Amino acid sequence: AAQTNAPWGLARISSTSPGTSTYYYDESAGQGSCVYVIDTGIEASHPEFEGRAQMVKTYYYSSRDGNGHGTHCAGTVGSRTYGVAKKTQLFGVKVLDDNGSGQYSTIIAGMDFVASDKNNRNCPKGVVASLSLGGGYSSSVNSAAARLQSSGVMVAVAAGNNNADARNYSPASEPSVCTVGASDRYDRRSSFSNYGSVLDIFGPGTDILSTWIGGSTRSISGTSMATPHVAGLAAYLMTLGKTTAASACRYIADTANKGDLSNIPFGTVNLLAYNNYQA
Repeated sequence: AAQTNAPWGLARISSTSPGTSTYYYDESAGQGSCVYVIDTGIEASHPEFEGRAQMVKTYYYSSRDGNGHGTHCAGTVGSRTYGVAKKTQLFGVKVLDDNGSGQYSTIIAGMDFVASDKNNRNCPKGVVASLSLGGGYSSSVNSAAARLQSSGVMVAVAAGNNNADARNYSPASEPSVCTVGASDRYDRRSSFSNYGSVLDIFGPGTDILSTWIGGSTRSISGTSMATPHVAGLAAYLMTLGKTTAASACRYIADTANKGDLSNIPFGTVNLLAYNNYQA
């Protein structure tokens, strides 16, 4: 399948070169998979989600996304126009308030929630969790991400936006999950992207168009935007049967575009997420 005039990041993940604008992908499109977006919520009524998104949990007075961040990330996972895996099921877990903040205790509870809640959902092709969040190093936060992964969920986490080594941030620094840095449309490391040996992969993260609250759209930047590209890619590849939740990060690294990014610090992987789809 071909989506013309796609957001640059979608075109990038199906291309061996920057500078194109058509996204190519297998029509299975993540059908039968599920992606949890652990964030500020999801505006599930947005036409772009086509009834495939729902809120399943909140720790606050509402499950609605009063911020936009979670809706944007969910759109990059799975919206019809802005999403990688256009037929996946999206489940929102609101661990962040409408200012975008959350206590680590709530974030940990949300991860353990997903590890159990997947047993209440129909995801025959597999389960992914996208975590566009983080703060300073916490062994308890890392352990929660490790449990979620161990339970059979492909966990993708943002590297962080500090232009620093991600070893000092959580859950970015957890070795067993997929830690995602950000790149721009010219294949440069995004100016804010964290780096370091704990990164597994880069995805598009600068000037990413996606859904927003109020039935709208906007372009924003962050490792928060790169993470759902990888989460949606994992769901798409799991639906194709090419990998599993336990092996998808490694598979994405195996099949990535290699050595194509600029300003990658010595010791950080030079790997850009790629779907290897041959039309």
